[PDB]
Amino acid sequence: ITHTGQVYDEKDYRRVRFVDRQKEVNENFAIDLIAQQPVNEVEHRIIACDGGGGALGHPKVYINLDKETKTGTCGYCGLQFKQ
Amino acid sequence: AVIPHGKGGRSSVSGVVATVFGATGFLGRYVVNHLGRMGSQVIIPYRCDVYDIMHLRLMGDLGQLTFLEWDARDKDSIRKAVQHSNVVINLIGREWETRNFDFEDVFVNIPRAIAQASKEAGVERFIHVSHLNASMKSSSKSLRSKAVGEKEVRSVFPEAIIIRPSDIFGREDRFLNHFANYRWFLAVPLVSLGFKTVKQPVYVADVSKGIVNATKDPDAVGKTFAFTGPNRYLLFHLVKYIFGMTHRTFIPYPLPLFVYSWIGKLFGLSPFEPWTTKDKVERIHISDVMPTDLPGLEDLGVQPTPLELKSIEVLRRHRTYRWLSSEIEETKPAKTVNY
Amino acid sequence: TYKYVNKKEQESEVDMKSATDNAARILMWTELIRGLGMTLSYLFREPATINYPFEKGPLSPRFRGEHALRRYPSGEERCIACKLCEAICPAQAITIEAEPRADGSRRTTRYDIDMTKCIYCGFCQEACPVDAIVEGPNFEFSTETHEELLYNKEKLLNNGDKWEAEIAANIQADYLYR
Amino acid sequence: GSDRSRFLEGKRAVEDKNIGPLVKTIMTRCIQCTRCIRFASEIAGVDDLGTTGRGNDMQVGTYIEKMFMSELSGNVIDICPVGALTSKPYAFTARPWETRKTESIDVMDAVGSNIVVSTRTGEVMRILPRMHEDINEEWISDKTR
Amino acid sequence: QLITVDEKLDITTLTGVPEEHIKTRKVRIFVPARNNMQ
Amino acid sequence: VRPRSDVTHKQLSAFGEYVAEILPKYVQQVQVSCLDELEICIHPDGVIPTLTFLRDHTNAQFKSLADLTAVDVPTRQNRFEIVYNLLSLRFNSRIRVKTYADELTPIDSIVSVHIAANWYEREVWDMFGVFFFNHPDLRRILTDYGFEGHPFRKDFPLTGYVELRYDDEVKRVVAEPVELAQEFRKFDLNSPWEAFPA
Amino acid sequence: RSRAEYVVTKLDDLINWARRSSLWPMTFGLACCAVEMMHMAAPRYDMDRFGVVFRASPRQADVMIVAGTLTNKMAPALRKVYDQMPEPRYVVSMGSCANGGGYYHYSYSVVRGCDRIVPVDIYVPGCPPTAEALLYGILQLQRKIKREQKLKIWYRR
Amino acid sequence: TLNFGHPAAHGVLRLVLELSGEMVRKCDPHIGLLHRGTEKLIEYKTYLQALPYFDRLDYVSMMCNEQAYSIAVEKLLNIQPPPRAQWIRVLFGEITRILNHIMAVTTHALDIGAMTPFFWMFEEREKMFEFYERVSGARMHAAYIRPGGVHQDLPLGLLDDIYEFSKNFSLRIDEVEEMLTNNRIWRNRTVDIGVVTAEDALNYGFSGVMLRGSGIQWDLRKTQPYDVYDQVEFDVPIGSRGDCYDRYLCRVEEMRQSLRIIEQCLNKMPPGEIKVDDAKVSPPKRAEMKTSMESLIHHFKLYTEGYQVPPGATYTAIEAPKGEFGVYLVSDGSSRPYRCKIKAPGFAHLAGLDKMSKGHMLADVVAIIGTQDIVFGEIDR
Amino acid sequence: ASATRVIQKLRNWASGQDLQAKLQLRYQEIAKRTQPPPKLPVGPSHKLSNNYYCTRDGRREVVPPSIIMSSQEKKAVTPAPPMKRWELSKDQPYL
Ligand SMILES: NC(=O)C1=CN([C@@H]2O[C@H](COP(=O)(O)OP(=O)(O)OC[C@H]3O[C@@H](n4cnc5c(N)ncnc54)[C@H](OP(=O)(O)O)[C@@H]3O)[C@@H](O)[C@H]2O)C=CC1
Ligand code: SF4
Ligand code: SF4
Ligand code: SF4
Ligand SMILES: [Zn+2]
Repeated sequence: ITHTGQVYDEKDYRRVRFVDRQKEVNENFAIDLIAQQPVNEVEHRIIACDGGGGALGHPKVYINLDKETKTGTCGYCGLQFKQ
Repeated sequence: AVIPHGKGGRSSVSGVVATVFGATGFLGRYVVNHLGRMGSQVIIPYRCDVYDIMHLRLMGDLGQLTFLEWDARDKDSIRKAVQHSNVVINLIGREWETRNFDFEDVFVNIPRAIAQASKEAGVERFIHVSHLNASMKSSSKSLRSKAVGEKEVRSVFPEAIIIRPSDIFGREDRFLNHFANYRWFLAVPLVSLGFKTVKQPVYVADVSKGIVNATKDPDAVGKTFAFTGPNRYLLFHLVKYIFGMTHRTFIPYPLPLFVYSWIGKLFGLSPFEPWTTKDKVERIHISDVMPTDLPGLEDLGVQPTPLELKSIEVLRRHRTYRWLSSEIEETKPAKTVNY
Repeated sequence: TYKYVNKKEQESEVDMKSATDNAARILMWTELIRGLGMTLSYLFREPATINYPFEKGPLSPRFRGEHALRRYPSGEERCIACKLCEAICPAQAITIEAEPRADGSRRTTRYDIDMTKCIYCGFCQEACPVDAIVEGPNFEFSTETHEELLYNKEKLLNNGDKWEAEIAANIQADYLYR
Repeated sequence: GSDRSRFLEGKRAVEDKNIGPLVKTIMTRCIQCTRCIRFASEIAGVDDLGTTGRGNDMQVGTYIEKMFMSELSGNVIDICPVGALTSKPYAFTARPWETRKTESIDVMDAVGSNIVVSTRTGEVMRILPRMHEDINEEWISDKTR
Repeated sequence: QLITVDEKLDITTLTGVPEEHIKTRKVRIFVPARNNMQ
Repeated sequence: VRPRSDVTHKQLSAFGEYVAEILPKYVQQVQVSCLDELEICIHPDGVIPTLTFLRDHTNAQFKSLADLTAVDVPTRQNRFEIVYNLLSLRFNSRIRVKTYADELTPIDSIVSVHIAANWYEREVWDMFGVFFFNHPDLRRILTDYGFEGHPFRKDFPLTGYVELRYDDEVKRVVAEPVELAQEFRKFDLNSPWEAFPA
Repeated sequence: RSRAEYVVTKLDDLINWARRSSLWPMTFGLACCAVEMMHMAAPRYDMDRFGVVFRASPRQADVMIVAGTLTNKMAPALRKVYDQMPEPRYVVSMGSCANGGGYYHYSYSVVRGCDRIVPVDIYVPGCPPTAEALLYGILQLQRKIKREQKLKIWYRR
Repeated sequence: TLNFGHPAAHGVLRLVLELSGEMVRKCDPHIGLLHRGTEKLIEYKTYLQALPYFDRLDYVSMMCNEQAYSIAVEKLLNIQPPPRAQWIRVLFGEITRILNHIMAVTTHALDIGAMTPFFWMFEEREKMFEFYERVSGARMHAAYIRPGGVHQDLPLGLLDDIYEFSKNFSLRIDEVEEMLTNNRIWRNRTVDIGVVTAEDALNYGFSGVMLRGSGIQWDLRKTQPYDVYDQVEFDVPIGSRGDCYDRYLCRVEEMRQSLRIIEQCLNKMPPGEIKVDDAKVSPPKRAEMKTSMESLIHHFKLYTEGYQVPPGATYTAIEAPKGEFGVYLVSDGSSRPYRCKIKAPGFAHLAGLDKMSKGHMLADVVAIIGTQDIVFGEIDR
Repeated sequence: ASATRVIQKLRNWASGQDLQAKLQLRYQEIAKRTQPPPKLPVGPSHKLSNNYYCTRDGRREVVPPSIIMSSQEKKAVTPAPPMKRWELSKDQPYL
């Protein structure tokens, strides 16, 4: 159910906690939300993902998009870029 | 199951998830206490407003006590309470037949539906509590009805433990407070002048600990234990003793029961929790039965605690400033009657 | 530089006029009447209270308030489980355990801020490199049960989604300062 | 070192390598310190890892993608001071300040290599070597870690 | 003047430790090794 | 980098020698920190004598006791390091006189020299267990009435061994051995690399 | 309307309104949260407006606000004062020091929460829980007191 | 033996008293009801993550408390805060002494029975917290004054708003001035009560307004000028006789003198940085840590491990509103302290209650605690 | 404010002070919110040259305490020069 497949077993009693209450979960899951964003087709071997917004984003990092097969993915945003 | 990890105190785990429907009760309070102390998961079905069950919150730890809204007439409420419990304990009982609940309901009707569902759920064990010396023919409708139940529930739930406690001795109990509160009454009626109704009280905790131990022991299945006590008593010494610790005059005057059952009928008419009950009266003068039965306390692991030992705490509130400091040693003990 | 308070520079010798003035001060409680005038004066001033539900006491952007975990505009939660928010928390409130998500990305399997343990220092706001954990503006999160106060990743992420618009405005206003 | 930086210019990036299923080489981290190429030749006789190229794009990774398959393999993790190549199973499960470290003995093999079991909140997170001059002098097998 | 005592200073009675944690607790004196990482 | 005036490190240094000379029977070491603070160190027997000289000497009047504390170096044979920080409103200078006391070797009390110490000495007994002879009324100040153990000792667990909850059965607050629901995470923080010769 | 049920719903609504409108609170005054309420009693966020008594002795107090850490030396007292308050009584735990141990959770002298000592009705969060925040918590107690249906339960009991 | 203890007194004081009739012959104050273990917890916490603890020792003078730890740690690191930061600490330090004195004068009156002075000033106090909240984000318990420098620059509107508060505040002191300074009832309740002689005050280690009230001339702000208290001009309000009135009058003057110091700080605050530029001691700026590797390494290490202050020990005393607040921080080379003895102006003052409240009624004791401005957080620590 | 003149006059008199000039309630005098964006100044040590840390790190150039009188004619010396008497204030010596 949750982001990590956290689902109390059919016999676990913490399910009593959810009795007469809502088990809080978020419909918007990141694993999926990042996928939607398309691969950025940059034209330089190495590009940088400042995180969007500079100081309001994530530490700046340079990605090597040299591997033709795969696409570079910022360890921070998850945004992907291909040459 | 839940492997038991921890050192044994709060914030530890024992692996007993237990619905306890009548926890708000005097006995109940104690049952939740030990279950919570041990670290067991306790689901407390409640009907009274949240204000009244607050006393149960501090007992048990966070996420260890869960309270569910439940109505006896509504079968669905019992259904969801036992959904995730593996132990069900039934303490549903009353002394005054209420307008919308009859002795049958509180003792036999309801406690059946409950265990019935518990089975559907697949709870490992059900503990049903019925009063001691409960013949299907006993005079008090209460006792007889209770007897009726212990039978039925066995068919809804086989091998369901049936502890059968005597009248209980404890702070907030009736057995001890009732007599002590006869002070308001100038004279304290006592059928047969308080004779020939030998009674054996049992401390509430002993009962509670016993009950709890049942939950965590394979030896008890289909067992009908009888928590009794450490010493019997003719009602005379008990009454006087009480008045003794309360330090209030004792004036035993005999009252023909036939007339007294009528007095019980009177208070019984009271809208707000009749203080005495026709069914009570009989019970009070209903002699305690002898001890030849699956033993309870000690057998289940707790050594009974003599009445005199803790009586001081139960009867203290009834004393006057003059006697408040007085202690048990100053007072005298009552006498038992192996009879 | 010092200053004597309550030090009588000299002994003014009583002059009838002085004595009368004083005696009148004791007899007709003149100074006591002075005090009554001050309170009567305010009775006429506008009261400073605010209708609490209808009007709210002003809090500027840095107000720490209630914890929330933000997400990138795309929808990828900002936290990358470096876990130094856990390291610098003074109260030991934040508990983080992580594992590489299926995508291969770093993410926190469990992020639990115990708000009863938290003393709202705002260092976590400070420490985060991606600024995933922020001190959100809301201060009204009083709860009936103790368990509700303990917050897992889903409550904080949900708290983040609800207040993201204001959190973004608040961080927008104060980031130059930081 | 210093408190700031003056490198206003751009950085470099080196393509990563799937050297194996145990060591995650995020080699854009590499400070070209050549301790791997040594260990992989001197302590273990693999002689595979090597430097490739000159200038600021000397990348110390296998020229052709051949996995570094050998026992003694995981030691590269412990010996690279940079976190360029680190352990893939213990990728992101923890962070070292938290890990409570209990010193114990290797039971997988009969050399009885000394090892330190790093436990967090009660489950083991990593087993890394601790030095015993006579038995395992700072190294442990791929099996026992 | 000083008095003589050959009794190993044991002050277990003054430290104020629960009995269980003085008789069931083994402590190891060791010089910490170096995580091979650094 | 902080501004440092060597005027003080010279003045205080000299005074140190002066004290030492005047009280050589007890002064063991007298140092001035790089922070311009003097710290005469005295044998425990010199507690009464060294303080009194500082409280009542024309060339060194140290009238008020800023603080009495006891660091606990478990390694050190004499575990506690009673430190007395004093102030001289006349000469605008502070000095610290520090002695050493083991667990069962009591120190004299200075309540006579400064009555400020009446409370701090009770504080040192309650937290560390050092005992002060001739104290008017030594008794726990900060800890609970029934507390067992001296808390600030480095060998005492932070969480302690007992915690309190209300038990209905007994209708009274009741200690139980501590059971914590999230143990104090003991982050190891020391880095394996030193900073300077010091 | 005409039904013994309607009369018993309206009359508690009356009984609940009286308790809700006049909650005479009692502030122990531990630590600093007591200040963040002395600010609630003060003019920017008057509490009296809402029917809150600035100072009330235990026997005349409806609500106990535990502000501040409950050490293991004040615990035995809090319980006494809670036990001596008149029956209709409610507790509001203010401060991460009181609802949970907060900074000082792991101390040997601090009870990890007042919930261990006294049953708690509303938990107000925040190191110095803001004064509006306490006022929201007191207003949440008033929402809890409106929902209570004691007379209805006695009628159908 | 009447065990007074909610006790009408400030905080929780179980003052075990012995009533020789209504006259009280002995007091044995039983503190310890708020001992939180503040100084055993600090040993397990790094220097930055122990700052917050210092805002909770005296909870009515938060920033002045965290200026004593900040000065100590700074001494042990031989680093000095930048010029703007030192003025900001003096600006916030006097806002805190106005805040403590409004606390002490008005709550003393609440105890004696005057209720209105508290309400008028408490509205003026939330005006002030706002200044804390607008600069740190917390109404109280800010954590703004950091071991090296202060945490964030003043928002661009704060100094104008501090001028408007300081401009009109003095009339507010003037107003309680009229309502509680000449009332025969106050004077009678306060004058000639708890007189403490000059030498007795020094001997009992009073060190505060209690020291100054009896005429001893000692202010750590002028004698041993910490921060910039050498570049601001003020007059210590020394009282003459020592009764609880002279001590009140001194506290009202210090509020007035602090407005004089606040004025100078707004008039002369320098352009500059608010935290020392050594990344080793003070964290790197948000933009720098996200663009320069040396800054991320310094941010990661400082937040996760710590400053690692050089081994040594120091006793640094600043004039906290209550009196001399000092931290004896003993430091091993480690990032977390070894000992932190918080000298609390208050442990000494409460000891004096038995001597000061001599030949006095049950009612006088309520005034005696009130005139020591005792907050049990500092005493209990 | 917003008080009929008469109430103000009563107010000013009963109080004995022109309370109108210095009202406690704040009205459109307080700093507007959303004050302009701040570009804060970068301090020293940000030079890109002659900025060697070794020349600006008082943290550990500190040395172990200097020791005098270790166990392992002459004029009298005071802890420090005797203190100088404070001088009475001149704006308001008394009161
Ligand atoms: N002396 C004694 O106490 C003895 C007791 N027993 C047995 O032990 C059991 C517990 O006794 P005790 O605790 O004193 O009983 P109580 O009178 O204390 O009530 C026990 C519980 O039963 C619940 N209850 C009663 N009637 C109903 C109903 N119609 N619907 C739902 N719940 C109901 C009550 O909840 P609520 O109050 O919320 O309605 C209460 O919490 C009883 O069943 C009794 O038969 C046996 C021998 C002696
Ligand atoms: S710091 Fe920010 S990012 Fe790193 S873990 Fe804590 S929250 Fe997630
Ligand atoms: S050891 Fe680590 S760092 Fe040194 S070269 Fe091999 S990989 Fe690059
Ligand atoms: S919670 Fe925060 S504020 Fe309230 S007491 Fe504990 S510390 Fe002081
Ligand atoms: Zn990115």
